[PDB]
Amino acid sequence: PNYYLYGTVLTRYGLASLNHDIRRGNKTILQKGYWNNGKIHSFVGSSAIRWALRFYLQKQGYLVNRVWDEEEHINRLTSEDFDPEKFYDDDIFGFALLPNQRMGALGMNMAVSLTPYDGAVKLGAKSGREKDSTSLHFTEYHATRYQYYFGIDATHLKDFSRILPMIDGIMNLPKVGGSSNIFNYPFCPDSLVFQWTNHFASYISYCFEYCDPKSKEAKLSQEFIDEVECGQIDPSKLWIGGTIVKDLQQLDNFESSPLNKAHIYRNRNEMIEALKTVIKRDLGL
Amino acid sequence: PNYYLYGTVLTRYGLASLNHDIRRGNKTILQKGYWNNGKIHSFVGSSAIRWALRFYLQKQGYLVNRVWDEEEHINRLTSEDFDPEKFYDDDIFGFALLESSTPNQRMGALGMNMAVSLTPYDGAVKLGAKSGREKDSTSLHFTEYHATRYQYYFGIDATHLKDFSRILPMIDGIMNLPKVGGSSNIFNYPFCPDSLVFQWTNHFASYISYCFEYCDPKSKEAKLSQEFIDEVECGQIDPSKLWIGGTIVKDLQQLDNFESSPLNKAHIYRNRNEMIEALKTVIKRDLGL
Amino acid sequence: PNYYLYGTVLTRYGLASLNHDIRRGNKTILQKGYWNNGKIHSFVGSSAIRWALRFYLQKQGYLVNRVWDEEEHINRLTSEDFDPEKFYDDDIFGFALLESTPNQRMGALGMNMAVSLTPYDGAVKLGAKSGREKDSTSLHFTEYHATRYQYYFGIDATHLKDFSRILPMIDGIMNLPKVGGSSNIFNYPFCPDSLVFQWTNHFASYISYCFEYCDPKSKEAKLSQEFIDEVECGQIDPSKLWIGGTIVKDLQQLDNFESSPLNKAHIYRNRNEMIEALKTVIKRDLGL
Amino acid sequence: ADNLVKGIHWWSNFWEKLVIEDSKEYLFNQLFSNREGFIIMAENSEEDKQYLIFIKVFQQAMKGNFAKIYAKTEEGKDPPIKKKVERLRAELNYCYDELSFKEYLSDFLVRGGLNKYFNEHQEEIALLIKKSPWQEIRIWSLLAIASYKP
Amino acid sequence: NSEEDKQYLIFIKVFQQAMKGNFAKIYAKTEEGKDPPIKKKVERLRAELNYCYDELSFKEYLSDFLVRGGLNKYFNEHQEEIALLIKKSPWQEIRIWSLLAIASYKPKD
Amino acid sequence: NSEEDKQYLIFIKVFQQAMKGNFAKIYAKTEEGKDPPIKKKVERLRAELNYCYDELSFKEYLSDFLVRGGLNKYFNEHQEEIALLIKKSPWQEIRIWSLLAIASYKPKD
Amino acid sequence: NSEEDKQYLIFIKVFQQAMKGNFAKIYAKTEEGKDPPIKKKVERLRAELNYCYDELSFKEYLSDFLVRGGLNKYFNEHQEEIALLIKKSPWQEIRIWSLLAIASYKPKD
DNA sequence: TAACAGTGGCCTTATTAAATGACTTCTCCATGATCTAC
Repeated sequence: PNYYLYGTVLTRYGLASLNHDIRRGNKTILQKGYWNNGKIHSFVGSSAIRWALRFYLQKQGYLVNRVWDEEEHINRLTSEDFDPEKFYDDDIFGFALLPNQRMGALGMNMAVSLTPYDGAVKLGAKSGREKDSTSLHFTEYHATRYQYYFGIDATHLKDFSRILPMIDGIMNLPKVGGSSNIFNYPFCPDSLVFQWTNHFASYISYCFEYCDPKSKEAKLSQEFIDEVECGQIDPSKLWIGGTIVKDLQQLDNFESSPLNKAHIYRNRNEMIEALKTVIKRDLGL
Repeated sequence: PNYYLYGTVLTRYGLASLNHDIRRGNKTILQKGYWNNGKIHSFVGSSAIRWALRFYLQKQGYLVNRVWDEEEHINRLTSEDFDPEKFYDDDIFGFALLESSTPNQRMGALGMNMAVSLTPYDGAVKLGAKSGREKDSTSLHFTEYHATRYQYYFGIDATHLKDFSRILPMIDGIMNLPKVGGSSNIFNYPFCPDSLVFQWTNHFASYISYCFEYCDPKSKEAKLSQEFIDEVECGQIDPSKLWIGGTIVKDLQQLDNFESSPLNKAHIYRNRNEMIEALKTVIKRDLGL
Repeated sequence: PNYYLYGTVLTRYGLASLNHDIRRGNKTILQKGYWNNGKIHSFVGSSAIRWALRFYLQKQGYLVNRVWDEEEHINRLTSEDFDPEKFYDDDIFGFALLESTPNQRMGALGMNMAVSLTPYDGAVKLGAKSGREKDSTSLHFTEYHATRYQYYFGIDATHLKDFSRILPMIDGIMNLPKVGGSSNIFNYPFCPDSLVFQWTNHFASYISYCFEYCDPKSKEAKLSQEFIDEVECGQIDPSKLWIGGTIVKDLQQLDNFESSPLNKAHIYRNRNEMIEALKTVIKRDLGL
Repeated sequence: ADNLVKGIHWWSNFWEKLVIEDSKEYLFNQLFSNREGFIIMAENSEEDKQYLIFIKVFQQAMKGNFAKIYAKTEEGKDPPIKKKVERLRAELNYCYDELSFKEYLSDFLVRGGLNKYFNEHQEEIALLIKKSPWQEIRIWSLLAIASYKP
Repeated sequence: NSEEDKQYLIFIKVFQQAMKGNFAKIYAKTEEGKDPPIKKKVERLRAELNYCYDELSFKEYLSDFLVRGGLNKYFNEHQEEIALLIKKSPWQEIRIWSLLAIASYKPKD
Repeated sequence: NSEEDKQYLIFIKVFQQAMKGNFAKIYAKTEEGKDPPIKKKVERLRAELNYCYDELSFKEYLSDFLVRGGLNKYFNEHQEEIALLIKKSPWQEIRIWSLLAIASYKPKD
Repeated sequence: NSEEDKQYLIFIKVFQQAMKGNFAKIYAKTEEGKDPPIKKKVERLRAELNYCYDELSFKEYLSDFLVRGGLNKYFNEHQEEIALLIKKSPWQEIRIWSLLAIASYKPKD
């Protein structure tokens, strides 16, 4: 049976400069665009998160075709012929020769800042005296939480057991490409909405929303909550975990709401363990 | 009788790059063109949605002539001669054998129009670059994306189907559409409906094509158009043949004087599954399944 | 194994004018921006703290490629080719030689900008060149801020060329020299007064900014309720949590502290004892 | 010849017939061979000298843009005119509506440095850029690229 | 010439006068050396104009630059027209006009 | 035309009157043979305008500037309109309007 | 509409009335052929308003100012809600509103 | 009541601007010699 794991994760609050766009002149341009309300929102590309997952797989065994050298800052291919049956990297993220080309068992969308980006520019100077063209520069940061949506086709994996390391990596994401030296931003999630269903219809994409411009309270939603109440998104297939649980359980009439009978855990590790148990049972691992 | 299922379906809000065309040098251009009031919108081809429906029929286990190999990325025909009586895809989407007893072509029961972005295309682009200091001609590149909802219009000639019962899998596929051809690795855009306006009538005329509008040029609002509401008010569209489901139901119910409007007596369901179940019951009763 | 030392350090209360912005007119402004609740907080750049750490490494002997002259205010490179094996600063902070052994290094230290615990409301200090003569460079204004500062850092210990170089880095974080700013008129010691360190072997931290204020115009500081909930719910293994500083008294004054899972963490009122225990654990884990 | 027969401008459909319908720069390469014919046709134009002024402005801007990188790149590392012209043509082809094309053209003109031809014809060229359809400006930019003398 | 074209040309002249003032201020500031750069100033202006990402930021930068220009006689003569043009027009079009003014600028001999 | 445009234009007039009053006050302040300011006072006004953060500081400074301007007829006729305009509206937009008024105040003096 | 600005406007009105009453009291204070200043009264009021340092200061100051305002009718039918408005809201916002009222006071006299 | 409203120096250094392959498939002919039926 076809099984898909859709999820939207919310990162912790902090100052982020992850995805510089093009360096317009003196400024490192944080990647941004219009979103939701017609306001400019900073973005983190999905390729950055895929690179972070690749690095997580490489750092802990998990034979991978592409090996990040981490010293020469180059990628080396163990086998020039991609073999999804042996390497986790080829099996999960796919490839393209330009063959087989795979298709990619993990589909991910760009991470979107939960808050509009106002100006958030940081000045940078190089010590003192003998000033040159590189002495003065500016960098664009952003003090918000990032939110991205991913989808996994579990049946598409060459080895079904490889979905568990991917979940572990998503919950233990390494440095997502960015200015870690100056703006160290952990990309581990503090709020999760996972759906382990068996049809290609997900209504949890970018569920988290708070606007309230400059803040970090990060309420869940009203459209997603209405979707749960109306009858679809059955709570048995819904997994909610993280700091959003505290706000969810404080809502009025929560006990009588259909959202109550969803798998809701305040501890992320407990929900991950329960979800992995369900996944292993369903996939015959 | 001759029954048709017309429908306009609106997708969820997200970042989409599903409609690339011939690339201009470095940057990957997504298909776009002029639309309402002269602004440029991004279009998703209807062949993409037809391919997604075909893939849904194949995955669900229905007998399909053209089998798509996921591992090989090739298309294989189980029977070289198209047989609409036996194969779902030939019956629904038709065929046309053009090469130098059985008919060589079929008109196809399903008729679909292009998917149009609800919001005009602003011009957003995203830079991609291969990691590593060893950089070559294929190091950095640009991909255009659009943060919008896509709406598309489809029509089904139920009587044209060789087997009348095949309309139900098509509705299920429309409500459970697989990935619509695009860049799923970096722009995973779910194409499942979140707002429907269906019409199950024996009259050939349809006034529901592209009935959704935006409240603000750059916003995720997706309100029902004033022309469609006016045509419901004037009595042109029979409310008993109207099926509205999805998130637009809330906005409709918050409208002033909704209880006195003829739009009230239409089949309105917040839950899309309930609307689909009721519509399928009506369709089965009408077609005698 | 891949061991990481995350940590959030809270400074002492005092008048601060550390990191400034573009010159503008006669008034030197702080680096400020919206942080929480839509209020404007003052920031201290992480490059300033990195410079202070480099200066600490230089002062206490050690081998640093960059040598701050301290007399002509110039930077001299002992070797034009960066050698992370030999020099402490190249090993820790990395390098990037772009003008045209690898020419670039990612560095083992990752810092974030220090955020004032208190919103910045007013606090502009009038400054005069004095005398009776007056000129353009006579009347000037300098912004200050009476607040504590709090920043978050992470160390990839395995990324270090020499695994033992983490210990001088912890010592420098403890005895940090002056962080770049107008120390002549606003002397602000950046030595920590409260610490929340985590020595774990996975990438998730959940301890980014654990300190929050009470009575937004006061010097009092407390651990954020989100952090306490994170500790109590089961996440954040207490055995990997090192808490030390003046926040220890407030933590121990909490009700049901003994029954709380937070009691099982390594809690030391004296910062030196906490640092010694943490360094013992680090030396045991890294095989030093 | 077809444009002359139809009674329209001789450059009426140059873009969609010379760049869009070009497979492997087969049609594009012939522009630099017909550069002399382009120059003759522009010089002996029956009317519309303002767009020849625009040709001069765009050629000066192209000279500045190319010279920037050619000074950045030393001998041996200097790429031929072919690669830069191909990149410029691709960037021109990227533009899809009036706003994007005019933004790109204006940024290109600014990056071209000081432009004496633009300065001597401020009002005329400014009005021409603001008012004329962007497709015509793109076509004339293409044929100014074709008749560009290094 | 239509009224829109007249206001567009007046805005071009206003921006050119503002650049004259800013470059004169720079020249006075860096009189030292063989000669203050001119191409570098234009590149700085282009980069700063391209940095703007939304209407508010671009209009803030444009107003700041115009004020830094100085007297700007063409703005003296056309308060209401130019003010309404800046307030109303989309920021992308105003940026296009500003860059056209930059390109069509003649440094004083 | 349009109410918002009229309010914006007459707010520009209000700000220009306020700057006239402040500059007259500066003129009265200086004495003897020292040259009274003309342009560097405008630069000081610009620097004070950009030295602004959050809604509170800028509105405080704007109100203080308007009061220091003294008598002004444009604010006299329109109390409710300008009071609402200043109290409402983002402070950055009002700063943009103030800078636009600065750049076009000079035809008066 | 949205009676918050209604409260803002009638606060401005009663502030203008109170300052008119205080200026009348000052007119009573002065004597002889000396011209009673009007602009200097506004300057003194602004300086005293800027003299405060939050909460206690400027709250008792402005309450005392309104009390010396005299028989203010709009105050009389708007005692309770204006008192509630003063008790709530940040004091700097009240100062901004007061300064705007001063800047828009004259056409009464 | 007064006098000032910053004095400096920089405004990015590199690097790479795409890598493939496809560029319609069928059919509908016109006309006269001859066969053939009336």
